[PDB]
This record gives sequence, structure tokens and C-alpha cells, in this order.
Amino acid sequence: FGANTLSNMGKDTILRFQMFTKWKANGYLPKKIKDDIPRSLYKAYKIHYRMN
Amino acid sequence: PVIPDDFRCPISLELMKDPVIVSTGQTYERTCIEKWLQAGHGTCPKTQQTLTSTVLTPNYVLRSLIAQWCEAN
Repeated sequence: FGANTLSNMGKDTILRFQMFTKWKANGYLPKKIKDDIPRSLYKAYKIHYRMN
Repeated sequence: PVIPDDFRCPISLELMKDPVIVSTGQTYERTCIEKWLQAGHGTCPKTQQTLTSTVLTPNYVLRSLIAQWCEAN
């Protein structure tokens, strides 16, 4: 899902939010995409889905 | 560590230290929204609604509610 795009989300919070809005729009869910992305980035998306 | 989501910034997803309000009525951490306007965007991040002002206004009553919630826990 973007080779270096994904690391730049652990770095940049703005890019990470943009991508989170895109993952939400395609209803990727908390557990469906877990174990395809890092644990830190997962715990974040779990919060982004809950409130956005 | 039971942090209410209303106190979280939509971009940082963490507790807000300096919450500010934009013309749409949405609240963000100052450093986060400042970077979003620095990157050229003229849009409310959460609502995509285009902004009518660049003024960021501190949300003092929320700063109070966060500060109260911080001293209890």
C-alpha cells in the first residue's frame, strides 16, 4: 500500500490523516486491514475509525 | 489511560494541548492545523468544507474541560 508512503505516515501526521480518510472512505475497517500494517499505525487507525 | 475522544485532535489523534477552532466550527491542535494551512490547503480537514477565514481562535472552554480532566486523572 505505497512502499515508502506507509513509512511516511509514521513520520508525517498530515499525510497519515489523508490516507486514513481514504482507507475509511473504502470502509477497510479495524480488523480487516490489521496484520497488513504496523502495530503503531493500526492502533492509530482504530482511533481514526472510531471518531472520524 | 481512558482518554475521551472529544478531547483528541482529528489529525494527531492525541490529547489537545492548544485546541483552536476554524471558521467551520471544528477544533484541532494548533500545530496540526497550522501545518495543514502551510501545505497550501484551504479546507477544513474533517469536513472538506472550504474555509472562509484563516483565523484560528483558541477554544478556551475546551482548554478548561481538558485541564479539569487532566487533574482528576
